[PDB]
Amino acid sequence: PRLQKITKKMNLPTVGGKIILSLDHLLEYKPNQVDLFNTRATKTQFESWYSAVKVE
Amino acid sequence: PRLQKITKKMNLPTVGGKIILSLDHLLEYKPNQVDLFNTRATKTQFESWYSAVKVEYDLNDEQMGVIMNGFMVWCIDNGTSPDVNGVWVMMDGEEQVEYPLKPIVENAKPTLRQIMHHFSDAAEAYIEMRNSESPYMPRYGLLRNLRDRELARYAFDFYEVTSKTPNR
Amino acid sequence: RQIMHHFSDAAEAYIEMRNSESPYMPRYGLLRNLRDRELARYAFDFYEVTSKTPNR
Amino acid sequence: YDLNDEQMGVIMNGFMVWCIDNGTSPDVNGVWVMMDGEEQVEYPLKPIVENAKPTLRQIMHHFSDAAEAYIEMRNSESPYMPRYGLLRNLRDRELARYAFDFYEVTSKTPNR
Amino acid sequence: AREAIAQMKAAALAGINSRLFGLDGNISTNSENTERHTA
RNA sequence: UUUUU
RNA sequence: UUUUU
RNA sequence: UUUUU
RNA sequence: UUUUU
RNA sequence: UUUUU
Repeated sequence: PRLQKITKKMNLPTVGGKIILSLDHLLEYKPNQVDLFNTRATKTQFESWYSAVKVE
Repeated sequence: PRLQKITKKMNLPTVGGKIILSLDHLLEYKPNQVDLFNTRATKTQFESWYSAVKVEYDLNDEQMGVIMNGFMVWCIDNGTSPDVNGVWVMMDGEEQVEYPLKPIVENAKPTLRQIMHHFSDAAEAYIEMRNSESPYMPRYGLLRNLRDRELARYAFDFYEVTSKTPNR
Repeated sequence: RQIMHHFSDAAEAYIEMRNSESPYMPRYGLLRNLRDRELARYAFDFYEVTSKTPNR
Repeated sequence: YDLNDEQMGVIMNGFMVWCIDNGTSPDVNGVWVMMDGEEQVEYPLKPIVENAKPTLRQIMHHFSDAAEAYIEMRNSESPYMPRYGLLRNLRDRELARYAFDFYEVTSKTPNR
Repeated sequence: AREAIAQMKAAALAGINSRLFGLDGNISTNSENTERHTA
């Protein structure tokens, strides 16, 4: 017998008596960690830096 | 022969010679402990925070579950304090779809962490599985240089102590 | 607290049974990090010493 | 686990063998596993521990004769020994019967 | 051999003090000033 | 978060 | 209680 | 005696 | 459990 | 009583 890590019966937020906020679709949400920090710039700023430099 | 734990003949308060104050109906009074602290917000403030936010993004749709989820992971990997500015971000695929940052903070009735102690077991299980596959650690830990890879479970700004934790 | 020393045995028995079922501990203790699960009985702001307590 | 079915007997049984071959203490993390065929069907680890009202071993002294007979027959076929023993280097192959974290003394045991 | 292995593992580990903490990043040698200057 | 020539 | 970027 | 969030 | 150059 | 990875 098999099952998944998270279960609906886990304790979770309860704004409404019925509706749950954290929708259980996290089993496939695996972004590369380093892309998410604040200490790195954005994908945007890196792009414009590469474009603005080329003109000058 | 059987009986109950408390008994009327126990020593108790005696305002009147007859009447007792603590009515013996405590044998069934077992609230979940963590719901009673002061370090957590109220059920009310959590609700209004969830309602007031929805207007200022102007969604009115169940995409809110994603946005909320997109906040907590970022809420791990950087600090939580009122002195944040700029933006925040979740990603999908390979791009860097960003958002604003102000209205989550300023429409937080008490401070931020005073709300976010609710999320204890969610992020716990999250880093558990990501640690299962690959060797994960947040930034709040790497900034303070733990050697034991095993105690990533207990590295957050927001984490609510209980009577369940071990003594390590 | 000068009033609330009356409540000594009440809260004592209270945390006794809740410790009987499940592993209970207050906040006044967890803020000061006891290791012995057994001495939850003696963790309060308000607790009135007597000649009855043990020497531990 | 949200089973509500009599597969629980298997899961319980799948725990005790693993409970032998590694230590029992509150400072465990990660996962645990039983196997079927050749794969490594795993499970989580937290809720068994944290929803244990007193400590873990304080529950698991019930299992005394079960695991006893288990290692008895596996020792009958082949030369079995747990990890709790091999970590402490017994020479007598015969006393595998008395190698556990959880084992409840009685008035029945011998004086050896 | 079960004896000899354990002798190796114990001989090759001594003096190593675990010290699960490394170093903290937050420094405050002197608090932030927050004052002005004029002529 | 900034501040490492 | 607050104060952990 | 006070002072334990 | 980690820590064996 | 706890503390055996």
